[PDB]
Amino acid sequence: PAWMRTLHTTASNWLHLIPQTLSHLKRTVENI
Amino acid sequence: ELVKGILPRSWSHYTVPAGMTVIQWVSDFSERIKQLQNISLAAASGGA
Repeated sequence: PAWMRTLHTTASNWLHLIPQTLSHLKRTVENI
Repeated sequence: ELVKGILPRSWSHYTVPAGMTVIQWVSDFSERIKQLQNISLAAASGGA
């Protein structure tokens, strides 16, 4: 239906705006 | 929830103003992740 197509575009645009990967901080003996 | 415009309750893991739409939250969430990415980049290269 129509709601599937408009939500597919909205979700696809959101996935592009939202960043993909966020790297974790590396733990070090003085870092902790 | 997405088609009706209300933010899903499984995504609200931090305080937000009452009655924020999902579009505003997505834009706000993207900015927060960008700040976290900058913090992670600085921490990785530069130490604590």
